[PDB]
Amino acid sequence: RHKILHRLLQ
Amino acid sequence: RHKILHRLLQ
Amino acid sequence: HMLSDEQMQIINSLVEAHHKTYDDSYSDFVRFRPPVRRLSMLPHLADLVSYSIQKVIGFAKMIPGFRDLTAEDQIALLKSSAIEIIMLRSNQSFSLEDMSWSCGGPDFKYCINDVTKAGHTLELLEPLVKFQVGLKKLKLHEEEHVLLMAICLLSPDRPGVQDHVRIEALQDRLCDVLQAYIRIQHPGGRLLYAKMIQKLADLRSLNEEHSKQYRSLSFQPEHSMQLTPLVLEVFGSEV
Amino acid sequence: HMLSDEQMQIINSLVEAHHKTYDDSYSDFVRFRPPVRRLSMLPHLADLVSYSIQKVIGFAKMIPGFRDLTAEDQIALLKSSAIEIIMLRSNQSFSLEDMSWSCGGPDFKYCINDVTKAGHTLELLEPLVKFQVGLKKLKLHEEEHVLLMAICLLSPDRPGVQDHVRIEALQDRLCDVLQAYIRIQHPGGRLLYAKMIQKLADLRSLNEEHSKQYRSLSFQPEHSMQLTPLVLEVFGSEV
Ligand SMILES: [C][C]([C][C][C][C+2]1234B567B89%10B%11%12%13B85%14B%1158B%12%11%15B%139%12B%1061B%12%112[C+]5%153B%14874)[C]1[C][C][C]2/C(=[C]/[C]=C3/[C][C]([O])[C][C]([O])C3=[C])[C][C][C][C@]12[C]
Ligand SMILES: [C][C]([C][C][C][C+2]1234B567B89%10B%11%12%13B85%14B%1158B%12%11%15B%139%12B%1061B%12%112[C+]5%153B%14874)[C]1[C][C][C]2/C(=[C]/[C]=C3/[C][C]([O])[C][C]([O])C3=[C])[C][C][C][C@]12[C]
Repeated sequence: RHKILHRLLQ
Repeated sequence: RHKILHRLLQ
Repeated sequence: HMLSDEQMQIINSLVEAHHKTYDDSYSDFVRFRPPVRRLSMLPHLADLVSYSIQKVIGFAKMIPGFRDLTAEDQIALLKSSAIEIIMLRSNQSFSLEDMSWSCGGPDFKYCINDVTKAGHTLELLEPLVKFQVGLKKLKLHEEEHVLLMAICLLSPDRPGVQDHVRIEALQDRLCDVLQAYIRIQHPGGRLLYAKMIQKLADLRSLNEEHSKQYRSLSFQPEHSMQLTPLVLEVFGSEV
Repeated sequence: HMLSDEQMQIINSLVEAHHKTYDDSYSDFVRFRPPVRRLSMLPHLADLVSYSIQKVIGFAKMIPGFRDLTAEDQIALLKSSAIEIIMLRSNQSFSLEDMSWSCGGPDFKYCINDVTKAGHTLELLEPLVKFQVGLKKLKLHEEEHVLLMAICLLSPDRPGVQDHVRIEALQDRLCDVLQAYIRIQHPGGRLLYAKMIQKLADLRSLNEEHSKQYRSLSFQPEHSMQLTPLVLEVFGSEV
């Protein structure tokens, strides 16, 4: 999923 | 899944 | 008239369960991410609530009959009542004098404004504080407070419960223990049982509002990343 | 001979990216769950590592070309190199004088024994400290240290990478910038480039060991519940 990663990568 | 709950409920 | 030995045993077990899971020194609070007075109180409040969920699990496991239920019913009961048990148990640190929750120093003194700093609105906060005031004014005996938490936890009318007959039978036994205790041990408590049942109803609206506000916060990965795994599991909808 | 304006631009951008993501005051450390000196250092070290992963993401996003890759390649690069970037960047707080990582007060002074208290063994810890000593003894210029982190992050030989040609082209440009910098700007650095390439190889064994030890800790829900969502996402195998 990578919800946090995707969001941090903007 | 409830990995933490199950474990805490022993 | 008096209570039976079975009713006395239930009260002693519940009071013992509470003493084992509620620490009057609040000494563990220093281990949480510190309070910061955007969404500055979120880390501390998440750790406080995560710690309190563990305590509620611990208390639930010592409620007579609770451990005999399936793992799934125990989860269903815990998932939908934990926030209500937290609200009930928090009343022990709530003070009418300052309208805040005092857990030792001013370090762990929580007011409405501090909870606003974890993302909550007055829609939850104002009825939460009114509930705390009303419950504190009931001046519940430790036996009653402990019976009320156990009654709340054993509500069969929760989503996901399977053995509804068993749970309702457990809760009824607890309500009888409560009604008999007030009658025998509480002077001026003629209207008390009914007032306590109303507080359980008030808790459903608080739960409803909290769920909405949690859903709103948890949807944003910048705030959800600040939560603990246990909070995500318990307040999360992945049942 | 000298470096081109493009090579100079790359170095300036990388040094700027590092200054933006590395805080020499270590003032954010007070916001972590406090250090406790079973598995007493786990909460603090999890928060320290979670905080450092955010910094590594921040640095990666400013590496020229990195943001142009697909989200999936960026994830694949970050997921397998983050622990290596953390090990590299930690060298800035590492001291040969005490063989520990000093981040301000003795509060944030980490020795091998402290890391043992988060569940790690000497199998990882002894080669980690030997790596830190060797890297500190290289006495890298800030330009070299920053180039080494970016070279490490842009390794196309990682599981899950799709655009291997693009990544290897980005890394090569960085290696040329590094080779040219040492040659032009570093006296006595004749054997340096090769020593730095060996440190990247050493990092693969450290990564290998760390992965094994993380897998072992994370399997137990009593320790996994102490981790942060970001740590679980980055070190987790749910890619
Ligand atoms: C709305 C709040 C719930 C937030 C859930 C949240 B906040 B945010 B995020 B953060 B994470 B997610 B969101 B919200 B949802 C989850 B946390 C309240 C509920 C009871 C309050 C309280 C209790 C005090 C005590 C002290 C002592 O009597 C022990 C007792 O057990 C106890 C908890 C004082 C502060 C605010 C509360 C925690
Ligand atoms: C084995 C360890 C990795 C643990 C991952 C873990 B531990 B446990 B659990 B806990 B959670 B899961 B497991 B293990 B795995 C994840 B944490 C080391 C790696 C670098 C070390 C270090 C760095 C210092 C700094 C200070 C400063 O220079 C900034 C720099 O970025 C930085 C991180 C000092 C302490 C021990 C470390 C974090």
